[PDB]
Amino acid sequence: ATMQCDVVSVKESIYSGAVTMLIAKGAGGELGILPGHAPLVTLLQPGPIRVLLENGTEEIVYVSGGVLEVQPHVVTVLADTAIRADNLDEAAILEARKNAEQLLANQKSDLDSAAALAALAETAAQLETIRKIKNRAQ
Amino acid sequence: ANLKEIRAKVASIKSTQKITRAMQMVAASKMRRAQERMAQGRPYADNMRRVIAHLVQANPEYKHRYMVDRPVKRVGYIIVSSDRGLAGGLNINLFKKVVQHVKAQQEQSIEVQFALIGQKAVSFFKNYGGKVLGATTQIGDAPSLEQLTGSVQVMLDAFDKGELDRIYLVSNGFVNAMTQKPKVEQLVPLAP
Amino acid sequence: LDPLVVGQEHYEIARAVQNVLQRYKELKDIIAILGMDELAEEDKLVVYRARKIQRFFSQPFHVAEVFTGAPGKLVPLKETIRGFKGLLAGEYDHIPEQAFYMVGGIDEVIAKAEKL
Amino acid sequence: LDPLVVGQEHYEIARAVQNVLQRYKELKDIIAILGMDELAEEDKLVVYRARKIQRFFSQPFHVAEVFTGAPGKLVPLKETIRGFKGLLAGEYDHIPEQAFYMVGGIDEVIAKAEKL
Amino acid sequence: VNAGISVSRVGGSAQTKIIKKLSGGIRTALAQYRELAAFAQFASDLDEATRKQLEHGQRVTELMKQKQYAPYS
Amino acid sequence: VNAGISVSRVGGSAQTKIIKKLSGGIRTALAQYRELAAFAQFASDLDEATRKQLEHGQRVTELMKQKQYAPYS
Repeated sequence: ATMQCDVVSVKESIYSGAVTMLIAKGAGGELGILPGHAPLVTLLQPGPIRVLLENGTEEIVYVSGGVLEVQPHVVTVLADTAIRADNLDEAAILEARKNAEQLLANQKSDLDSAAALAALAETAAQLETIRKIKNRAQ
Repeated sequence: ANLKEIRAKVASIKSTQKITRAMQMVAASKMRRAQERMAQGRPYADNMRRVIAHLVQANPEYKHRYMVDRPVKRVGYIIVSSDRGLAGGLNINLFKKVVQHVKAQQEQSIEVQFALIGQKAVSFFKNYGGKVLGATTQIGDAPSLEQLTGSVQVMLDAFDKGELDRIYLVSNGFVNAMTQKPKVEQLVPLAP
Repeated sequence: LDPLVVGQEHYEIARAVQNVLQRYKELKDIIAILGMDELAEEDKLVVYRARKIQRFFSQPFHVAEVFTGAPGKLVPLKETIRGFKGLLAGEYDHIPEQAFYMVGGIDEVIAKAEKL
Repeated sequence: LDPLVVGQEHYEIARAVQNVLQRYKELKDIIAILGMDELAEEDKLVVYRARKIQRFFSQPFHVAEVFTGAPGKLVPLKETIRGFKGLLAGEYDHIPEQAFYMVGGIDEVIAKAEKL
Repeated sequence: VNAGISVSRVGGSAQTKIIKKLSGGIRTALAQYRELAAFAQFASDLDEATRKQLEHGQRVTELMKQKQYAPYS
Repeated sequence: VNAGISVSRVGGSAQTKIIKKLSGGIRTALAQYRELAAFAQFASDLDEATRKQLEHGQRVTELMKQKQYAPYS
């Protein structure tokens, strides 16, 4: 039948929704999971986990470290790095993510500094020079 | 007369005014971004603590050093800060509070050890002295788990040595969109 | 104001005092613009030093009690010199700034502070 | 100073040079604050171009306080514009500014680069 | 020219019917562009709508310039 | 002396060879110091060649004081 299965990395969820058949490689062996299965907790081994959908097609999700839990109706996948993928080759996209983050950090460091710190010095240029020449009565 | 440079200063200040406005609304967008980023990771630890509690009630046979406090001789502190200033004394208030707390602990004749996050605290506490165990730079406004993995791992190892026996976060609590409070709380000796 | 006349210590203490005040006045602009917290620690220290200096200058005068009532003072120069040097030594950075307002000698400052 | 009186090419080359220079000056703030590294190679070629243009400005005067033998350069405007547009393009953005320093024509710049 | 301060006290009543009809959109686009001048440095923490306003204002700015001795129909 | 503005249009032509030779380095050191002084309010954000220039220039700023009645050879 259908079980509500959820795949989630510590950052955020990756997969959610009903699933029919789950095939993984637990801390021990590989197992097949169907709704109504016994309550169990298993340690995810590195590699992709592939599950069968209600449409008759099968999803696959990669895991590099994580834990797996099964209940007769609900499955939660607390994976360390949970990535929607088919092969352990997402190295080409994780680096892209890191470059995006560091680039936006570069934008932060520039626009904070370039705008303010420059303007910080600029706005404080010659204030007292003007303040003293007030009391000039001439 | 010499009014010219006065006019120039006025214009420059006006430009800086619009600069600050742009900066502030940009920061507001980023704050809403982080603030929605808050809860997204909640259910992870929620259900995880849930099954942890199920385990411990099912198996009360022991409490590990990671749930119950052993007598402390050195206490560890994970201190988060920024690399960009211009955020009031928020980081400074955190530094003041953590310095106050660590001074309060030093009367207990116990050493203190550190975990450094952000250039603000980096400078502040490489000036503040003590025995730092780790330092981290350039979180980026989006971090990676691996970035803090080894940092926290060193802290765990120091706990395993029995040298660190209580481990503290040093962060700032989101009171609301305008109000922020510093916070320093132990986490490794697990509270009920 | 001559070192061969005023004595070396007098001269140098005075010069250092003016120097401190000069930096404080200079930084007044930015501290008005920016947050006092966003500054270097030594800068802020010097700021508090100078403010306490200003207060330590504030003195009651023997005829001034007419509009106040507080008894005026006459402070021997030795007390002045020693107190200002002790401030410039930072012997009192833990002392509230109020303890220096409208006072005479440094011992009066001690009495005010311990009172406070 | 007009694309007619000096010709369109000369006018636009002057435009390009001034744009490179004002881009450099607007860069100076980030250059000082952040340094030279955190800025990506974008506009860094512009910084090189501006510096090598400023040094390219050097004409050894035939009377100059005497440092380079006091020669009269007076290089033809055609050579000048050719060299300046080549520099703006980045053709020799791989060649140090000193090659452009105290020298006139592109022959001089290239021979200097071979020397240095 | 700075449109922010220059003005004719008569208004489009002295324009051409079609010109009077159409110039208002350009005018308000310029107004918007002036409103958002400061944000040109970022263009990356905005919403799409403000970015689009910025782009169209840049475009009309580009349009505004004309060369010398260039009468136009 | 405000060295930032004070000049001698005559130049070192009336200065001894040795002092005139040594002049240029100090001249450019002070030039750099006054040039980068705009951001001297915080030496915590700059690169390290800037710190080196800072320290050298402030040291050259030092050595400039002089007591009165002291005929320095």
